[PDB]
Amino acid sequence: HQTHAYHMVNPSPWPLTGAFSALLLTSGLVMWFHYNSITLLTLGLLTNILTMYQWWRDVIREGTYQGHHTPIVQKGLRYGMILFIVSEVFFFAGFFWAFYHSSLVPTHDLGGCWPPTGISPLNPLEVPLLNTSVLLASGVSITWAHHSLMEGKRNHMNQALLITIMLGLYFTILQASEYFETSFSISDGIYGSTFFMATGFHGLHVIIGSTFLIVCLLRQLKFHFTSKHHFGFEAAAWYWHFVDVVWLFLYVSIYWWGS
Amino acid sequence: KIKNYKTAPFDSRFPNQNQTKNCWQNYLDFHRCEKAMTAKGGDVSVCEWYRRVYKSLCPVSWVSAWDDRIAEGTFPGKI
Amino acid sequence: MAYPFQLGLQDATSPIMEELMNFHDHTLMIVFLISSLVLYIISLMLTTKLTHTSTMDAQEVETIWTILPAVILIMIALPSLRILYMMDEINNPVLTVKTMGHQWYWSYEYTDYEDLCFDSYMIPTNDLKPGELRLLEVDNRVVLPMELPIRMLISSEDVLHSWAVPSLGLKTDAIPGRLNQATVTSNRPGLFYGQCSEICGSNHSFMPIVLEMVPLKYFENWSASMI
Amino acid sequence: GAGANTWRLLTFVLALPGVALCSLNCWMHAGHHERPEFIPYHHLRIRTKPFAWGDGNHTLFHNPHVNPLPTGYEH
Amino acid sequence: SGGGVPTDEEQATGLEREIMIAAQKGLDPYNMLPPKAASGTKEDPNLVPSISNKRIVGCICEEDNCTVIWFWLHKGESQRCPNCGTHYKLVPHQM
Amino acid sequence: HYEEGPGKNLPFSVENKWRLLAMMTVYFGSGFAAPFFIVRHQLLKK
Amino acid sequence: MFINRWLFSTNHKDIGTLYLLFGAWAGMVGTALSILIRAELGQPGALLGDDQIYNVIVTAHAFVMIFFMVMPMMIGGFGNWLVPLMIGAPDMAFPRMNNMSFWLLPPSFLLLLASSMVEAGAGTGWTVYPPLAGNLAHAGASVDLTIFSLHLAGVSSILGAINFITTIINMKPPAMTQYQTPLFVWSVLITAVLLLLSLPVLAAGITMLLTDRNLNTTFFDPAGGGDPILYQHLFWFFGHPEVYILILPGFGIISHVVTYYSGKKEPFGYMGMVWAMMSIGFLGFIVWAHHMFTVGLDVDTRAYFTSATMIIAIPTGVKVFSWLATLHGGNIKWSPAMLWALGFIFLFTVGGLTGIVLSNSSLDIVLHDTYYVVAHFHYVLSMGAVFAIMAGFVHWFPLFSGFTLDDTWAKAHFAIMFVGVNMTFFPQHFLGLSGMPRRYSDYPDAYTTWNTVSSMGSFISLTAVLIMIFMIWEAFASKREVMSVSYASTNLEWLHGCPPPYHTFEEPTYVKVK
Amino acid sequence: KVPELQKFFQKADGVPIHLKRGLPDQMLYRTTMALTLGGTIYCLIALYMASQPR
Amino acid sequence: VSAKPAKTPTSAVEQAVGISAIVVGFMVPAGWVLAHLESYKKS
Ligand code: HEA
Ligand code: HEA
Ligand code: CUA
Ligand SMILES: [Cu+2]
Ligand code: NA
Ligand SMILES: [Zn+2]
Repeated sequence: HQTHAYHMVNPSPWPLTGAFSALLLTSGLVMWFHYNSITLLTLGLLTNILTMYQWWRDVIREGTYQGHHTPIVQKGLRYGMILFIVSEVFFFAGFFWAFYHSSLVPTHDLGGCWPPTGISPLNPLEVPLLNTSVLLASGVSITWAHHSLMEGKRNHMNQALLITIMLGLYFTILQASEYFETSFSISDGIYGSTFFMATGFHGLHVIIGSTFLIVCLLRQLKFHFTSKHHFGFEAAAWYWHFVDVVWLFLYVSIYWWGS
Repeated sequence: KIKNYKTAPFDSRFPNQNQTKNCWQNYLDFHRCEKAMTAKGGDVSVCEWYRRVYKSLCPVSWVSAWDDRIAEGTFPGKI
Repeated sequence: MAYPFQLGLQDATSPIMEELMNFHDHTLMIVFLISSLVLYIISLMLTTKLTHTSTMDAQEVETIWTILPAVILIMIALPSLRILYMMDEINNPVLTVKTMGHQWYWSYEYTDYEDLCFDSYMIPTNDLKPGELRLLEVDNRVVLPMELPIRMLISSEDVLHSWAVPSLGLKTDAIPGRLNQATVTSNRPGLFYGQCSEICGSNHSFMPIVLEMVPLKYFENWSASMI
Repeated sequence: GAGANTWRLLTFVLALPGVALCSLNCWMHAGHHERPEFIPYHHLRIRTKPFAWGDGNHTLFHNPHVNPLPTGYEH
Repeated sequence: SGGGVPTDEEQATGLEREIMIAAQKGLDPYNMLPPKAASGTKEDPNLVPSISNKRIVGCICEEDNCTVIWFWLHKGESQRCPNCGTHYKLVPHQM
Repeated sequence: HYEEGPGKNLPFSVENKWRLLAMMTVYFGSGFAAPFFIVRHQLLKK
Repeated sequence: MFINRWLFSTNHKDIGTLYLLFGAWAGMVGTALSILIRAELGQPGALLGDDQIYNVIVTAHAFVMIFFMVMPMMIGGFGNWLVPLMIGAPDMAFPRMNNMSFWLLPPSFLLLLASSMVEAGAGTGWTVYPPLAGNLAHAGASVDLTIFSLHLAGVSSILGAINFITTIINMKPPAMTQYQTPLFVWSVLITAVLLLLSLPVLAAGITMLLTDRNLNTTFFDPAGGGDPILYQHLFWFFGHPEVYILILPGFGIISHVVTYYSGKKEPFGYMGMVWAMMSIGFLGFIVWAHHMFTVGLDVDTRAYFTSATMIIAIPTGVKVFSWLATLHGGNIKWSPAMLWALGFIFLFTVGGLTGIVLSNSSLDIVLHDTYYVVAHFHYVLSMGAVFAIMAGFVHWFPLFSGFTLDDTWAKAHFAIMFVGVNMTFFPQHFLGLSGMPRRYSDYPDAYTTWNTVSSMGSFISLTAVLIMIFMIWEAFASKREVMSVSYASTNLEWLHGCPPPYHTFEEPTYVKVK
Repeated sequence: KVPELQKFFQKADGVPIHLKRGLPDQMLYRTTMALTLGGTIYCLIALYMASQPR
Repeated sequence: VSAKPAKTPTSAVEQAVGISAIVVGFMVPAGWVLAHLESYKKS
């Protein structure tokens, strides 16, 4: 039997499938950039989305249906995702250090000034300010959703989390429209390189946060979350606030200062 | 006059190992003196010394590329 | 340059290679002291037959064992900083050489006045004159005057190189889009052999550096003849 | 602290009207500028390796209205 | 707007329900909190429950000590810590 | 349930000495002989 | 029955077993590459021809020995086998990510082996500095495949680090403090902390290098306003924490081995050990530009970096004097793992003092990119980390396999290994002092004799690992099990039997605070 | 209808949870491992053909 | 760590056979590929 309150996982195959799917992505990028084949890359993308869906559905099955989630288990899950958040913080900090080393001392080939000549930077007080307002408003709406969960209100939570997802989708399509109507490209020097890598990785992270929010929404509408044991939604709030903090550093760093 | 220029002196403003900004700023100062003496109409060649300074510091390839992009009009330095 | 069965450094010509060689002797004496301490203590303290495997006072020697390595570390560090600050003082140089490391050959510009430039490739092994040095001889040796401060600006056109000559105590990265300072002096005439230290492709072993240091009148004659 | 109705009114006072007048401010500032003259800089429009989508000269978000090319504009 | 969301006193099942139901009356059969009833004498030893014939028992027998010392504890009368001799007894009937 | 005891917690059978000797030498010899064949390939190409 | 036990495994012992097997294979790949390197340098001339194939061999030797032999075996294998055993946990906290980390490792190995197989080859060193690793000097798919190998290995180690930190902090018994855990648990905690604080920096660096290669960004080439010193900053900001990842679980292993075979119930100065490991971990993040003393930094910057290198030098001195102090007056049992630990102590001391010689920036200007650096890092890596690996393997092979090795063959293996690697890497100090630089396939004649000596030393070390295989086979050629183990009351991993069952700590440990 | 599925996922079967639903998760698992095996062997074939020059 | 007597004890001849097998299995492919480098260089 078992007397420890730790969950013993059944032998599960999604480690092997996810690992070889990451092998498929790496080989697909190599085959796309050089030998120009797209089928292996799409096969890998399908393999990750299938493996991730089955892994997280298994976690849902063992959590909210079998009840293997003792308080030590979600304490460990809190520790693990906090560690993952810190890892992503230092990833974006490496990108910020690249931008700061780029813009602190401009070189002779750029002309010795930031911004370089022949580029038109985005004025910060238009629609990037709207993106900051949208992300902050989504943070406030998800805090309303968290307090509606703790207090025990369902329809207030549904309205709050629905408008949180709506502003997340509005933010990412507004950012995509600004990738459309911008006056400089990724081949426009170190300014374009730093700008588009930083904003693109933030865009990938906010669409990951939006997907995690929408699966949290369908889980809530399927009555999975109880009054206090609702760790997936707290995970959504934590990652969403992390994306908000990263965008605040982006808007102060790149968009406003030096432009 | 500071001629009989035998080699470049020790510049106290940029005293470290990296000497890129010395030749970039000295070539920029030479062209800005060319502009200033063109607008003033006076003696250009009194800052001919500046020219010899960049001739000692950054190589023939860098200087030749910079003459090419000032001849075409693709110079990011605001002269 | 290196001779067979050589253990220590090459002998010094510049002043700084003398002070760094004396500092190397100092820190290697310190290394020998600490290594002999550790070796003699472990060989002492394994070979006993007495035993004591009970509770011992945990903190009664730690303050000594933290102050003594700090004393030896600052004893290393103060001459290190003293000679560290003696490479980038006021030089007031004499000549200025510009060295660009292209894809597996060096190039040298003397353009203080009467612009002069040439290329240094290696004399190949089958094309060596008799008595020459394998993997070190060049086409055009780099001629510099005796015992004078010579400003030297090092860079490369494409990739990372490293202009290094050991016996003068020079080793400086050659970075594209950069321009690096090195002052070079001497005390004896003659030929000094270095070679590239940064990885730079499939012929990285195959760029040597020969510095030929001569008196100033002969440097003037060589400058007049070479142009 | 730890209220529930005060955060709904906090959203409905500050967040959604804030995004509302910010969207109106972006609507009143929704005016494009003229296309600047093309000067062929060499630290811009970097072509080392061709792109791996479609032709190879266009970027992923290359709209021909505002974005240039190394060989001028597009007409 | 009323209730709506479930409360974990009736929705939550399985091991979480078992430890919550056991812990609302002050019982910890699944070992989340450090145990109690401590006295080192042989008349009133340290009682440990189990479900098997033996259990690993770890002793901090003097405070501010680094290393726990571990030993097996079997059935029968009380064994004791090998360096301090605090008495440990096993009562294997819990679940 | 999986086997418990000495020699059974390993992903290969240790129950035959010579078969395990052959398996060990082909495993570690393949590990040793991979980069030499890689170098052979790079020499055969150019 | 097989694919459920091993391919779909969800318990830590099996993952540690496959970590040990994969690392043994990858180590044999690495020593084959080292035999190749010392084969070309044995005599003057070009055994293989150009320097490109030699640089491919050098880079492959570095990457295979770093990311595929020490890190998987040491961190993954010993952590998965021992960390739930010393703290008394039934399993890892997230066993599925542990399995996924292990199974992500051989894709990274296959990508590296493919990187060596494309027509260019990633002959740039394990420093993947641009513009040599750009799409101009290395136009091909080799550098991209190496970058993706490092990406997969980084994701593997990040997942393992997250799992290790949550299983150490959370899965203790509720009465134990963190300061009552064994020292190897502390080393695994601190190593996992520095791993997940360091790996995203190289992840971003090689992401930017990949986008420079294939997306026409100009992060690093100066023709578009980039700067390769930025790459060197990011790479070494990862790279010295990576160095201390290599060395720290070895410190835990040698502390455990010396405490066991010395007869002591505790290491002397446990708080000093813990504080010194925390100090080494915290100060590993501020000393990176000692790898950049000739690039053209400020004089004040290098003064700070050599000073900070001395302050990182002091607490490992506290650790080695505490190892000597716990050697004091014990029942010294001359086991093979004892000989490996004492060899670790002496030769890692020698490697540390050569690092102290390299610490001064002026003698670093003399000795950058020479074989003095190579002798330093092999005296720490190839001798300290390898000796700690072999000490842990010899000590815990009765726990893993259930059988005991022949001690006489083990002591012969230590003697052969000691002589071979000592005669391998001692002439490299003289080769570095004389001035023959790194990454060369051919040298002048004056560096011949030491090179000759160095080459033949490698073959002796080769024979060592050959008879090491015999050692393992001899255990399974004998099938002698264990009576029991001494000092099993203090060491928790030895008290469930040799080998422990599949289900351990179903009834957990019983420790009280009040 | 969470508690009826809570009753359903109490095992009494000796089957893992990723094969516990019955038919559809079993077949999509079946296809998942089949397509990732095909992708892995096509990766090996692609890497061998990429290693060979023309 | 004290030990059992060996259940299947190994004679010295079989240890010699095993070490000869390990040496020949390691030095046949590497020894063969280093027996001729010049043939791979388009002789
Ligand atoms: C196991 C891995 C490992 C470890 C532990 C270390 C440890 C150290 N390393 Fe090293 N290092 C490498 C792996 C490692 N290194 C690698 C792989 C490279 C190559 C990178 C490249 O290719 O460029 C490298 C490069 C490297 C350089 C680059 C030189 C150059 O090329 O320019 C330098 C110089 O500062 C350095 C320094 C140090 C120092 C100062 C320590 C110290 O942490 C050592 C610890 C010190 C001791 C153990 C001293 C013992 C102390 C006592 C006994 C107390 C008494 C002492 C006194 C009284 C003073 N290392
Ligand atoms: C883990 C790191 C590691 C290890 C062990 C080694 C080990 C060795 N190294 Fe390596 N080496 C590096 C890391 C390592 N090296 C790095 C990082 C570089 C820099 C590359 C560059 O310049 O970019 C380098 C560079 C390097 C060069 C430089 C080539 C050049 O630049 O011109 C040379 C040549 O002399 C060399 C030689 C050797 C030799 C002869 C060994 C021998 O010690 C080989 C013996 C090793 C073993 C036998 C492995 C031990 C394993 C076992 C014994 C079995 C384990 C299995 C179980 C316990 C089950 N090394
Ligand atoms: Cu230039 Cu090496
Ligand atoms: Cu370092
Ligand atoms: Na050679
Ligand atoms: Zn006690």
